[PDB]
Amino acid sequence: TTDGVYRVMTRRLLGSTQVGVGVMQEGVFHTMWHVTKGAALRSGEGRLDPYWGDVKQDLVSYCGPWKLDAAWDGLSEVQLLAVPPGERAKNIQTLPGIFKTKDGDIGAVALDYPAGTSGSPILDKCGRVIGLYGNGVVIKNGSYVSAITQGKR
Amino acid sequence: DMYIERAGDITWEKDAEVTGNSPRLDVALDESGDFSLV
Ligand SMILES: N=C(N)N[C@@H]1CCCCNC(=O)[C@H](CCCCN)NC(=O)[C@@H](CCCCN)NC(=O)CNC(=O)CNC(=O)CNC1=O
Repeated sequence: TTDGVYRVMTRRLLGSTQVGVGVMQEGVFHTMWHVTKGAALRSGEGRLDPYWGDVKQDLVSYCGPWKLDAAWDGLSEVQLLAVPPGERAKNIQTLPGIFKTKDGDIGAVALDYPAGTSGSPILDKCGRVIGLYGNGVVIKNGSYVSAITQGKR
Repeated sequence: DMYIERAGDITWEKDAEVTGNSPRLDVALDESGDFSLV
């Protein structure tokens, strides 16, 4: 339960399958709802049970409340620590775009990665997680643009 | 049943690749948590 970024694995497919990404901070595990659908996770000989979730936000916490409070300044560059299945975590610097909605605007990263990359954190220059990656749209060019999904602590 | 495996630390890497654009899109978020291009 040490802090850091973790892979969400499952043997329910043909074998070892990475279904998404997750961030452990302050003893709470943060991933996206669509990755686990609230399913309980194994951390060795111990299990982690869901504590909070919201299908609309596509987020879910484990072992406690959501702890990530950092927000993108809407100005500076940020880094997506992508964790693709079977690939070493790589920091990808980028400048977030804007998802213009009726309830306001949110940052978006125009990076395309395998489906199993859902949940990889997005960092600010200070090292604070400002959101999760994996919930977005597909633009004209067939591109993928994921929103910078962040919850409320 | 699923299990987690540690993938690294949450740190900013000075020698990181810089790529990806910064689109500005009007999007709708339905009750099911899916984004839609509007
Ligand atoms: N195709 C690309 N250029 N990039 C995606 C990157 C995906 C990264 C990880 N994120 C996800 O898995 C999420 C999980 C669901 C969260 C939403 N609740 N999925 C998506 O966001 C939906 C959004 C469509 C809904 C729009 N209203 N995108 C799609 O399915 C498009 N993929 C296909 O069609 C065939 N699949 C692939 O190729 C594998 N995946 C991709 O390639």
